[PDB]
Amino acid sequence: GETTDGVYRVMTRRLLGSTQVGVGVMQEGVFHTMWHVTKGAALRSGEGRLDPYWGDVKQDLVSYCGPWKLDAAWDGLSEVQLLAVPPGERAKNIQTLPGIFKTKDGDIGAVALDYPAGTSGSPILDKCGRVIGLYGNGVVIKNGSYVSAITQGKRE
Amino acid sequence: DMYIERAGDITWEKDAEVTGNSPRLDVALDESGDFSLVE
Ligand SMILES: O=C(Nc1ccc2c(c1)CNC2)c1cc(Br)cc2ccccc12
Repeated sequence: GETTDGVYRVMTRRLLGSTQVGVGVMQEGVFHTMWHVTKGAALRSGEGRLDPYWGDVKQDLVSYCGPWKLDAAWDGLSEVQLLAVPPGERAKNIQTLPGIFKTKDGDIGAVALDYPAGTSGSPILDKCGRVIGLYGNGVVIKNGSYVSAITQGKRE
Repeated sequence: DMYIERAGDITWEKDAEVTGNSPRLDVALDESGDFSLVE
């Protein structure tokens, strides 16, 4: 259906009213989102049928209509922007400086911004505009707040 | 059935809201793709 490059909302009519389960990124005929948002279920754009192509539960990523296209990477020093698309509210660019997630398989970027679970799949942007990752999977901190990883997929 | 609704353009906007901290947190990732606070 609508394959215009941009950021999109992931809605469902299964619950009371229309409920925003997440956000996604349409780039190069492929819709990239977080896995827990759709759970690999076929989406719909207008009348068009968007079918899954690739996915991984550990990475928590899923691509529709084609392989993963987003390949920008955080430099480790520069401030980033979160194109936050909240449920019921307009999209907003929130600039921040990311922290760090220390894991056994290397370190990854982390955005410490407090948002509802329906904002999952919103793009983390760089100063050029490129999508360096997805907001939606992280951990709940000692203060209640949420710190999300900068989740990036793999190009071919 | 789920569906998509366009929400905007992907652009870095200058003079935007600069908020949020930078925390270094020790975490672990599991087979179900969930992060856990390891201390
Ligand atoms: O539910 C959330 N995230 C998530 C859920 C289920 C799964 C994953 C991530 C990855 N493996 C399956 C969540 C996202 C956000 Br933006 C803010 C939150 C604030 C509080 C509590 C949870 C969240």
